[PDB]
Amino acid sequence: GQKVHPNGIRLGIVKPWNSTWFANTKEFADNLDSDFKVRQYLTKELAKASVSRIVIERPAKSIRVTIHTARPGIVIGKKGEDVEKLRKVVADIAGVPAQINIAEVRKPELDAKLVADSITSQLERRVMFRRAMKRAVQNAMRLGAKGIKVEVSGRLGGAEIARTEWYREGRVPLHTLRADIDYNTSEAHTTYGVIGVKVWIFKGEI
Amino acid sequence: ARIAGINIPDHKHAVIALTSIYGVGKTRSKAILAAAGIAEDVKISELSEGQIDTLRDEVAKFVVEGDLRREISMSIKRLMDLGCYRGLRHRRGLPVRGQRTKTNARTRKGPRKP
Amino acid sequence: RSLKKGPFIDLHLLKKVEKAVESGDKKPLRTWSRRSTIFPNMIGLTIAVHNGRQHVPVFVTDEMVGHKLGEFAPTRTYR
Amino acid sequence: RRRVIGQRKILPDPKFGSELLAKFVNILMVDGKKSTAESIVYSALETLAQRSGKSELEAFEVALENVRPTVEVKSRRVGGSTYQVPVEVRPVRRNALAMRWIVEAARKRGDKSMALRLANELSDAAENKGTAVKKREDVHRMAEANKAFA
RNA sequence: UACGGCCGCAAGGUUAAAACUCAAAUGAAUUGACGGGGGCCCGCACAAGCGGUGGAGCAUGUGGUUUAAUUCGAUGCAACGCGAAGAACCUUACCUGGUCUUGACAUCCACGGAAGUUUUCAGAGAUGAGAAUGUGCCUUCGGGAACCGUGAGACAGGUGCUGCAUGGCUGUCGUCAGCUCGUGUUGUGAAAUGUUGGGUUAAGUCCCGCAACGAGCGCAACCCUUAUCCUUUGUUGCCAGCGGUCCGGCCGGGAACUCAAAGGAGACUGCCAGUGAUAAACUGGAGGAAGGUGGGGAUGACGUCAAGUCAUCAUGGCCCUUACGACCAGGGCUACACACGUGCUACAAUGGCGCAUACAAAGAGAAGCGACCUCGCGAGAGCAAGCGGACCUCAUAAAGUGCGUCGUAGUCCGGAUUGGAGUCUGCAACUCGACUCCAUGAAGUCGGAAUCGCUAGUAAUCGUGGAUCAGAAUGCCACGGUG
RNA sequence: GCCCGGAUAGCUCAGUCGGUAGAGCAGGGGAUUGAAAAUCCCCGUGUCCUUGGUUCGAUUCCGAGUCCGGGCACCA
Repeated sequence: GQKVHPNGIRLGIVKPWNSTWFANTKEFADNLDSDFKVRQYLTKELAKASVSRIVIERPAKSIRVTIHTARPGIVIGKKGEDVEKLRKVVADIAGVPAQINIAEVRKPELDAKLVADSITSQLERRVMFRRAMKRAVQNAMRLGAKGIKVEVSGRLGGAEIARTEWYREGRVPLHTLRADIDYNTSEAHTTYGVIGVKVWIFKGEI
Repeated sequence: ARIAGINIPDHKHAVIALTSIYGVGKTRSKAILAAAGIAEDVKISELSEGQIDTLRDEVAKFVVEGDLRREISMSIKRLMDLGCYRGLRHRRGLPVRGQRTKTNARTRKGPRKP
Repeated sequence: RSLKKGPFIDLHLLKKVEKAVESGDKKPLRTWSRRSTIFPNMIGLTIAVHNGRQHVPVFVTDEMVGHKLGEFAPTRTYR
Repeated sequence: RRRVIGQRKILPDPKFGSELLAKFVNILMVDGKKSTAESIVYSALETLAQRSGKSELEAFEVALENVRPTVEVKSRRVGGSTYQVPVEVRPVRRNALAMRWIVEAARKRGDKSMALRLANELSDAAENKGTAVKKREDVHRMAEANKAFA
């Protein structure tokens, strides 16, 4: 290890918090807790929903929760299916009137999360890492953007000797706070080991 | 410099020179260094502020010097004021423990009065 | 303060305290094993300790839970 | 290493206001208890009255005169072995150095107290006495006394 | 080389095999590593100084040695106040003994039984053998759900072994300036060039050059924080003016000022001069509160050490399963007959001691921080307000300065040790705790060989707070004073 | 068998007019080293071969013994 989180390092500027709200030592303890339960669950029943981030606003006993996804319709439900379920599931989980507003992801090829959850899913589909890692991710360069650094952990392909891979385009100056980058992880528990992946998309400068 | 005030034991092993204090003994001055880390083979000089002075910390637990003696002289009198045999003998410089005051008791009684 | 898992106590006194409470209370029970520990149930009971010459009274207190019985019984003479 | 700036401008004495006496109190100072240093030297510095009886001011400099060297050694890792090539000493350290010998040797004097154990040394300085004055020749016996390498 | 021949005075020469043995031996050239090779550089590396460690007593860890156990790990710089920001039980993983074998922890099934509370005895306890108290609801009166019992088994369980099976995470060269790619060109090729050279910078920073032209990871800059001023708001913060004083910004009042804290201006070699090829840059200078990445953080390239961690967690394989699973009690991790590293306090008048007294910062706090007041010599206890916080509390800094003293002795130094008796935590502090009082008052009179840190608010020293935490801090993290 | 000598630290040795004995090495504890050495610092638990005697007192002095070592055992 020898790298600072390209996201948290910027959590101050050019990067909003995926959970903005106030709280005091009292409830704060169980507060961030519920947020985890709800957030962890919203993925379980919406994995293939192609969900990106998941913000969580909190005014007063009424969390908002915004499920950003490239596939909104599927996260919507049969004109009330999905929404109702989730919006209701947030019952005792937070013991408060929790809403839920979906956000459409523009260009699902420039968002880290997706580009990460995807490549990993392809790997689980018995596919050559190099191919997808390169091409199936190279797209982020065709819909725009200036630079995208990918990274696949070890154990790739039949081999006991874990190895990391490079492959990067444009420029990803993660040494610039005013740079703003879309970083996110993604695992892939396969027949053996847990081939990981890290997406570094440089979406413009300042 | 004097820890419990006055008397600066210098140029001697710790514990050994620690007993210098009119209150600790071969064992006590020893039992303190343990929880102080300070070894015995180290001369007070060899020490430092965070070595010699530290000793002055766990020393305020026991009673020493002047008042220790006074507190005793008085305590003694407390039981000695009472018309008990001990006191009656304590105010005459006679053995109150159990010796033969009938003879051999120089250091006890005092000098010879022929 | 040296058993980690398994606060041991000399069985000798064990069977007694448990017997005393059985019939309520009574006079102290002779004991030579100090190395044990002031058991909780022994709370407010009577125990003795052969400190070499004779025994010594022992009246357990709330606090007396995992402390060594011997602790309450001196040994050598002094002053 | 290669750094090259200037000297640290020191604050003058708490009275006479003199850098020469300034770094003097500092060299004498201990445990940052600068206060004591002043109250320990500033006294003995004036206690000279009882030791003389006049405007005790130049006495200090005059006393240091007998403790001002002008030659020191300096081993050099050359010629396979280690040279010694002795060289003089610029003024910047002349006055300074001396002050050390005057104090670093006035402590082992073993007199009444540092306050006075120091005073006497000054009188012994100009009158040649103590290791303070000794160190001079005991040092000169190398430089100027072994120019064979100088 | 042997044997045979020939030559020789003799050294020995000349001619010249085999057995057996290996899968290579070898030549030049390339990349790099290294050199007790050379050139040029930077870093508290050295030199210059300031203070240390090495001796001493005590703390802490480690190797030993021991132990029933002294649980496992960490071992050149990268191991040792390290995983432990906190070992009396617990923790715990270790030892001893008692005890439990679908099991303490998960589900499935069978049949039962509310869960629950008070409970008696046998026991160290783990537990077992009994007395009650207990009946909530889905009621389609089969069945049920949470939970409990016990029977069977698939299993559950492993801080067990491999960190040379791994993920994740970390230290290190090193904040070092380095590491590469595309294309083009060069050699038969490994490979080179670029990226070398000349200046220059903290820097593969920049400027020229140049068979290379460009590009990426880096360095720089974005982030925080500290250094000036401005806009804005004015409680618990502030008091310049005016006023009223139960003299305290206490009370009107006042948004000025300190401060708070959201947003702004400012520093760029921008401007002046000289050097440099009239370039990069350097050297000074002006203006400013602040210069030449302002000070400090944060940020750690490509990879190396099969470096560390299966013991936080996860996990391939291997193991154990009426037991390297699991419960209780006590004991152990604090043992010693030595050593090595990191610390605290000294060895003293740049000081102690009495009295007096002035100055700061950043912080914690509902099983909490705890006032005032009362008791006690004191630790602390009783009673009980305030604050869940610029309102209150822990907290009413130390150095320091005034006076006085003691006068260089082992002391008026320094406190180790021990005894006497006490407090507070907690079932409980023998083992093995923190602290108070009284008495005891040692070694130590500045420490060889050798060695460490430190370039400015630095080293040096002086206090203040916090994490862990019921209660064992001289350790760690952090703050400010003097300097 | 005879005469002369030795027996002292684990090894090889030095030493004493009679009272408490050492060196080189090995050994051990520190150090320095990445680790070994080499080097640096600090460390002797010797019933002075046995057994008799002199003596207040024996490694030392006297007698003897074992062991080792040197020499000798010849005419026949």
